[PDB]
Amino acid sequence: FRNNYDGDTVTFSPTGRLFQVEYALEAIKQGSVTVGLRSNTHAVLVALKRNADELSSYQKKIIKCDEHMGLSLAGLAPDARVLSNYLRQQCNYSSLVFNRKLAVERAGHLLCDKAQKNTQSYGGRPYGVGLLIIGYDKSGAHLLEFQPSGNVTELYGTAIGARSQGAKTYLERTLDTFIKIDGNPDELIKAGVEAISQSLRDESLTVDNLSIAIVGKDTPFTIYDGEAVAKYI
Amino acid sequence: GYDRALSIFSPDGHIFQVEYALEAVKRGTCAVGVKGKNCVVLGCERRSTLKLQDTRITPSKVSKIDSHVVLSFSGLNADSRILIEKARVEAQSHRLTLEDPVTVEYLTRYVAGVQQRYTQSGGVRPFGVSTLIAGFDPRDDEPKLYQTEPSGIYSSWSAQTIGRNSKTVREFLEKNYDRKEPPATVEECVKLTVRSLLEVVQTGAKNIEITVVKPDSDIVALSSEEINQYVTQIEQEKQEQ
Amino acid sequence: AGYDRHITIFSPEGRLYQVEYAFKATNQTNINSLAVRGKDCTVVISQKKVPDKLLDPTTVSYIFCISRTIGMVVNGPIPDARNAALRAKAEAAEFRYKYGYDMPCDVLAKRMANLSQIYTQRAYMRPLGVILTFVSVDEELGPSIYKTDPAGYYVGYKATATGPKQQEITTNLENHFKKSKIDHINEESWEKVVEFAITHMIDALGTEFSKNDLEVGVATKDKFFTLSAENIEERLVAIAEQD
Amino acid sequence: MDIILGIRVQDSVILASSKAVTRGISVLKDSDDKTRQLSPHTLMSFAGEAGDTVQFAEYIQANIQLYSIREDYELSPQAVSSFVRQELAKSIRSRRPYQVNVLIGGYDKKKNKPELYQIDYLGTKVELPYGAHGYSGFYTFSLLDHHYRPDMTTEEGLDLLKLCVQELEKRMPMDFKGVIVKIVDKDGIRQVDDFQAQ
Amino acid sequence: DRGVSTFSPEGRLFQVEYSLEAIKLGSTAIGIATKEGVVLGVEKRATSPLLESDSIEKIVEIDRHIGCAMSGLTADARSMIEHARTAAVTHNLYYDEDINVESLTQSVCDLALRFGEGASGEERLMSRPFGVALLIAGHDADDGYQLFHAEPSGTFYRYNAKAIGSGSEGAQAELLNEWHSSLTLKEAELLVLKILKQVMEEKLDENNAQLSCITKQDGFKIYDNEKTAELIKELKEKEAAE
Amino acid sequence: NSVFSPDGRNFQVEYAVKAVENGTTSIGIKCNDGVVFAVEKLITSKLLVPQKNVKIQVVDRHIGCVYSGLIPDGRHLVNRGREEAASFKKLYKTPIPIPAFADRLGQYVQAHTLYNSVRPFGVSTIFGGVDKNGAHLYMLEPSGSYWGYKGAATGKGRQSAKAELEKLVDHHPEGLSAREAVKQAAKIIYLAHEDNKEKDFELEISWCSLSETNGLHKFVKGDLLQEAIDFAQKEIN
Amino acid sequence: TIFSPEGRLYQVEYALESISHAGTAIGIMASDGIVLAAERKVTSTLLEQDTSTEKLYKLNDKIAVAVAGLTADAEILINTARIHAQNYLKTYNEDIPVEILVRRLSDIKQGYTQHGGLRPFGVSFIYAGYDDRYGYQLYTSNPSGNYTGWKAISVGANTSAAQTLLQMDYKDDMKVDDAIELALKTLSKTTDSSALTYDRLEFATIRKGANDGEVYQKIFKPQEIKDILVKTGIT
Amino acid sequence: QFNPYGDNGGTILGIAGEDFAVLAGDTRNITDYSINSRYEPKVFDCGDNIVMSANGFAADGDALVKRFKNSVKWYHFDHNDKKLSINSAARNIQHLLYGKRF
Amino acid sequence: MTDRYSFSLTTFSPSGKLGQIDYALTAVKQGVTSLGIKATNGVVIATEKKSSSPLAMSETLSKVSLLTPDIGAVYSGMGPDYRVLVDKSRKVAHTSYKRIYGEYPPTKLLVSEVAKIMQEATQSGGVRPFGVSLLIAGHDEFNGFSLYQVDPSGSYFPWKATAIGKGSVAAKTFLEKRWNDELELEDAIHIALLTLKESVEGEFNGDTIELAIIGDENPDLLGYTGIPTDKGPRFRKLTSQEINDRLEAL
Repeated sequence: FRNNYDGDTVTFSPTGRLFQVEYALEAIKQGSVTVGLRSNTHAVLVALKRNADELSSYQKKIIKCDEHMGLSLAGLAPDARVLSNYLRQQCNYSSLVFNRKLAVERAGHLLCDKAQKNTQSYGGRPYGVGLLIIGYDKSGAHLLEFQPSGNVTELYGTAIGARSQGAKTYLERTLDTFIKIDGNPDELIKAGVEAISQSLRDESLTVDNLSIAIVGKDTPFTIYDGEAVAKYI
Repeated sequence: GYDRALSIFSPDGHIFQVEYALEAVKRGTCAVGVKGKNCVVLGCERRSTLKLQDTRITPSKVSKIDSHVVLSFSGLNADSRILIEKARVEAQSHRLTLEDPVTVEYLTRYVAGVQQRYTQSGGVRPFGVSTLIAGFDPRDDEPKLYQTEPSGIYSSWSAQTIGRNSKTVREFLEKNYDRKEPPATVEECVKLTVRSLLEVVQTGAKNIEITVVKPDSDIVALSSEEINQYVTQIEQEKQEQ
Repeated sequence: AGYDRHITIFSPEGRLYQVEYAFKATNQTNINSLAVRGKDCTVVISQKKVPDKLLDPTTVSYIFCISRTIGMVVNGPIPDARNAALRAKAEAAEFRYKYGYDMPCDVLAKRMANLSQIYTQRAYMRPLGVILTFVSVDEELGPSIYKTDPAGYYVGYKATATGPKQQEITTNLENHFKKSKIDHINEESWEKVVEFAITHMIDALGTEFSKNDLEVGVATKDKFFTLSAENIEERLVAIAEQD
Repeated sequence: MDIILGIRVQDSVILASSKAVTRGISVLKDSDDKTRQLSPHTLMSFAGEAGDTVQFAEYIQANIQLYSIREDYELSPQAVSSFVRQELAKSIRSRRPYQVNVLIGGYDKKKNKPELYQIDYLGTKVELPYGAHGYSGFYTFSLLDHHYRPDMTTEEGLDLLKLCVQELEKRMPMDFKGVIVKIVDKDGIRQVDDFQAQ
Repeated sequence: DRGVSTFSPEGRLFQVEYSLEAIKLGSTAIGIATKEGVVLGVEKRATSPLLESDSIEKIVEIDRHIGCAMSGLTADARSMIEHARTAAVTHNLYYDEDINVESLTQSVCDLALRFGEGASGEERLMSRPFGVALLIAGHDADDGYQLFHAEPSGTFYRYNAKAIGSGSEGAQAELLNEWHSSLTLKEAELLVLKILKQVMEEKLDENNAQLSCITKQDGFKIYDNEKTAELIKELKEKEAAE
Repeated sequence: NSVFSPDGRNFQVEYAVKAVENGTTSIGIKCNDGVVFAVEKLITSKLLVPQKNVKIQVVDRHIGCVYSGLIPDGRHLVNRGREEAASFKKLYKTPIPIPAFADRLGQYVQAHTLYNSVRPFGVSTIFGGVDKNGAHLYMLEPSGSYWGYKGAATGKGRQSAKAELEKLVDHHPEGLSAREAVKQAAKIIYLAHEDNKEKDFELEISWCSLSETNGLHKFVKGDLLQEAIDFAQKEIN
Repeated sequence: TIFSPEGRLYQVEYALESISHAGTAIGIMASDGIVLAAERKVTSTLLEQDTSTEKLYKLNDKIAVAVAGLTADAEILINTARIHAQNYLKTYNEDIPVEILVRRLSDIKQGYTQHGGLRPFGVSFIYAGYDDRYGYQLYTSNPSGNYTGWKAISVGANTSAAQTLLQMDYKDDMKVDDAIELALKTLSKTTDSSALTYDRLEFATIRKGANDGEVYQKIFKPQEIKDILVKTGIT
Repeated sequence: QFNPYGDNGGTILGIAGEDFAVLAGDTRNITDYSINSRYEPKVFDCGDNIVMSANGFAADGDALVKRFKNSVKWYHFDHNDKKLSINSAARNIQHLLYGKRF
Repeated sequence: MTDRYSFSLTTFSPSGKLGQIDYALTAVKQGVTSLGIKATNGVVIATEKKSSSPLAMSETLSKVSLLTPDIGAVYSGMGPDYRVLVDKSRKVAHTSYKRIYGEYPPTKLLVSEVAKIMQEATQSGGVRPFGVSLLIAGHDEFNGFSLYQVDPSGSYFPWKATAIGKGSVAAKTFLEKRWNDELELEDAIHIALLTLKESVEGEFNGDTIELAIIGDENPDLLGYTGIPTDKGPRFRKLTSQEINDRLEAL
């Protein structure tokens, strides 16, 4: 009943479930926490990085995709590299061929369709990474949540990774505050940093611990690490 | 085409197909290589399923790769041909483009490369062959001896053995090979090679064969009788109470 | 999980389970069909069952127009039925283009049978769970019925039937010909051949039919056409005033 | 034009090849060796198109050498030449054919005969007592028709060439800067490296 | 037992997890990054006295500014080294400069991804993951001296100090205590040698342990035995008075 | 998948159906000069931007598609649908007839039940439009099977929705109006939410009508959507 | 094509096992020729022996094979071996040396042992041939791609009994006629029939063709086996 | 026959100073004896403090500038936002051009 | 899409058997009995036309097929397999031979070609062996008349007379008793008709029996006159009528 039905993605279980896809989803559950949230003028990614040792790097979890777009990861880092690279190419195709910046919503559709093919092909595996996509385009600010199942949804804010449920709780309740933080980048970042806290038994996010990204009305997607994030701790 | 993965990891981190390839090597007849002061000597054995053979036409275990380097093997004979052919082609291709014969080390790295590649390719199994490769670099007199195994690993040896009961003969060679004083001559080097073989083979009848490689493409095989001159002078000599 | 139960390889007794199950599949729609030959026509009849009230009945069919001259009826599930229908249309058009004349009914049956034979022998292909009945008035052979199954088998028929009640309908027809001594319905109008076909369908199934319980295809020289409910009602009226 | 001569005496084959390499208005080399050893008892000489000439020769050499080591055995001159011919014959109908003419001279240890094969870029093979490629043949063929004898010594064969070279140094328009001479016999290949100032 | 790249219910790739087990069975490699250089040290670990110890290549040059120590199934590292060298030389060709250490590592980690039985990509020509971890050390103008751990997963991490191999758990704990942001190259050299001496299953001499470093000014140099033996003499002395 | 079970059925397809039965409820309603599509959208969280996670998809300019089950599978299908529509238009100049479009998806879906290397689709798809001769509504199951419908429903609340549709059909033999079917779709979606109501839902409706949209697929926005949401709310109190 | 825990090739071992049930073939090498003898598997009265071949095949004019195993698998390999000989002859204008053709066939076999996932050929060959580098040569190849040379050898059913008897009665200075006799003797004792009749046999010799200094291949006619069976005291 | 090339006129001028450089060009675009535009710029800021002009066949010029701008973009992506030095640009441009040697 | 079984479905089992080939032979065992008999001036192949319902038209089913004007085939086992083997065999007689040499292949060589096709299904990835055994009866100028049997393995052997299928054991014996190397064609037809009488359960007439001969050349079956150097095909299917006439004098 859960036995010979989780061999590959090319197999349904008698319940109607695709187990390999569910197990891929699981790699997210045990990934470091990341948060996304947006107002009407900006969108913000806050990613808590995870270290293997005290002597190590906290490994980067935010990848830039275009001047107006980028994303944060949780799960398999290499899978985030494949998908964001595909996204870079797509964004780039929209620019060269059409002189048009790619709509965040279309980037979602594109990611969805790419992930889908890997839920139906033999000798392939689902992607094992969740992604949070912020962007600013012709219809304003956008946050997207990508699931390796292919499911993409547009949100005002969200969180993925370990203990994300607490951050997503807080954001559900902070809604009408953060959605109104227009023309004020640093109060939106702060609202995001405050959100990621409700997911820490851990410790008190430190200088190397924290990574922030923002995109907005007159702000190209920029990443901040170490020194420049200290003023948010 | 077919590319189902055969060589894969087990939970303890072993690649079982590579592992069983080594078992096939330990199943094959013995080969020994020992390098001297101005030489390197290779030595093998033969089995006994039947003995109505014609030995003019049956493949010797020492193969010429180029005129200055030889390859011997333990394991599956059929597999070894494929490595020998490829090694021989590469040696010609190196001369054609570098205008220089291969160094012994380069040829080894190539053969080990081929073996490695067959450990990580869909729908192929690793070679059940481990090799000793020996000779002298062009315009050089320092002796060279190397060993490859099914995993693709290689390294140089003062002396070394592979195949069935190589456990025993490596034991011998570890006591008897002095790093300080290599077997200084061609003669005393063949001596150590026959001795190390003796306790594994039985009689040196239609089984023990020997090949000597000197610098500048000088490679000669011995005759049954010239082997017997070492057989006779060691059995009766090293017997005294 | 025995491999000879899942892919088309022989079992110890030299059997092909998937083919056997493909046959089982052909009765899934609980539909009987029958075909008969007239003097200058060929008629196919099949039960039409519309259970769901939400269905549009005019889209529920198991009869297919393959070419100007050839018609086909399928016993088996509709997805497989349509797959085989699309292919036969492709083959019939291709034949005409390459060879300069209309693909004869029997040759299409043979080609379809060979295609099915391949799924019988190759492992990655499942057989199609269908029996295809082909009908036409061949320009060389006259009224023709050729029938293929998931094994790759095909043969010509005087008449035939397919479905859950295949056996009863067959012996019913066998009996008619035994008595009439000839191998066709001696009747110059196709309307009477239809009437005959429906009549023996009624007697063998032990059921009366309304106009929406049937589906009729007729093949005449150089056309195959299906009947509407009204042309069927007029056939059902005529049988009532006699039988 | 590039002088490639070959003369087969009784116990040996003698190849003479010009030493000049000339691109355009300049003689770039006066000591080029237009020859590759295919086996201890088989020598090939070549002339033709600038690039193809040496690439083909070396490609043939590597193949014969490969065969040698694979069988611990030396192919006969006849077998070597058939290989060379087949290679050229395939080449002539490919996208860019090798434009190389060759002479193959070898000693057949099994038969104890010397053997000379002439093969042009089209893959036309023939065995001959004497041969040439290019313009040189328009002089040497008739000269050897006269002076050649089938049962000559190697030393007599070297006099016949001295005549051939002399004639070519008198009547050919271009300065081919002398010849390198090589003898293939039962012992092998050696160079008579003192033929120009002889 | 069903496929290569298949997920466990825990959401890990079976074959990747088992490749890591192979690396645990490998010979220890230790890297220490300082501000005067990066030091790489390895355990030779001969399987017999007759093995010519200096024919053991477990520290290799990638480019003049980049070096590499390995651990695990070392035969698998041949094609990664080859790929790394090509990446670095190629980069110099296209850009007339030195490849960044991070970029070089990323490229090697891309190679690591290309496993799977005809897996849906563009294309995966490789049947299994590598059975070898790499420590990549080098210098560049931008991010200075650097050390990287590259696992057969395709993931890579940057470290101040790192140990990979059989003695890695013991060695890592030791590195945590000993490492500070002021370690001099000569100190780092001694520390590598010391930590190797603790975790080697022989007595650390100049034949079964190899040191190497990369300085901006001199590039990547492997230490020859005489230079190592001096440091070994000198470690024993330094650890006698204390 | 390329495997028949001993009863003649296809067990991989059978399980695909389970995935569909497990999905959001979506419906189609044919009316006298068009079709109307509607769908239930579960509100996972307050954080979903309302109206901004569109489920209904257009094919060409005149076909609507909605589906229940594995959403990515549905999107894959529509992509194929769109290539199938462009290929037809390119060659034949005319826009694709709905029956023709039905068979194109039919054949493609059916293909994925043929080979053991592929899995079937985890969606039932409801689609239709106005072509050169009338309105057409279709439903297509994971097996490839499809038929014309007066009304169609699939998903968790398919039984209650199918019952409602049956009522309409029987009580409107003269056909329903486009304007009416929009409101009724709203009612029917509310009345399938009963069997899925642990989460909150958003209603989404599209239509294709000869008189109301010129035979083009269009979304029901603003007033007309609100009027429908009202009509549905009214007939539950 | 995969390894066992012990280091053996599963399908290869089973292929050899398959061959161990096939009709016995024997090769015996003399000073002045080679004998090939093969026994047909339990036959019938109605089986045509005239236009029949199944165990002895001509490869070129200087080389023949004896077959133990699957006939149809063997015809695949016979035909490509026939082609390899012809490519060699076309390339070099010299006949293919016996060993070289044998190495090639053995290399093809070895292929099905290392890659592709196809089953090995269920065939063993005895090669009888002549060339001017080694003269008369007898070879054996099996599904593992292994090849060895022989003075006398047997393949197929009862090779153990066969090998004992040949090892007993074979001597280096034999003439072809004694080798023919030994071949029949051995088969007489190893058969699973009552007696050895002519229609259960195939027979071939590679001789120095009496007077010419040239090499001849003789595939014995039904009558000629019946004859050679009489003068050796088997009638 | 179809000729894939044209000549859009057009002159460019680069001068390097001690701590600055200038790249200038005319703004006229022509075909044979006609003026297509009086203001069509052909000197471009490509980011990373590099200016570029590809004069001659305008279609080919544009294609090249487009690709170098993309080259700069991907250099940032692949090499941790590193500033592309002028010498490194020069070399990268040789490769762009030489890719079309034939 | 694509083929994903690129490995052999017929493999050696520990005992040395190839299972899938054996199972194909078991399939052939259930097949309707067929036979061939070789005369001094002909060959006869014959089988039963097992009908399924008398509504089926047995004449439309070809169990005895012409492969070339001089060669014919008949089978026991799986009809659909035989039908595709016939079509491949005809095509290969052309591609491998007629288009090269301007004449049809001799029997042994066409038989060899069929055998090759069957063997390849024994070894290629993703396939089962053919579940038929064939009897192929032909004549060629240099070999005269011959009869061959081809089995699922690809093995083929020549027979003076034989039978395959359901009543093969019984019929092989019946033939052994009746075959001598002096039979005229009409005698072999008679013997074949006798042997086939033992197999059939139901009716035994010209519409339940399919029977073909390879005999003399039939000029009237050629379709044209004026080239004296072909006198027509040696293959002839006996008509329903002609079978019955030999039955009354049986």
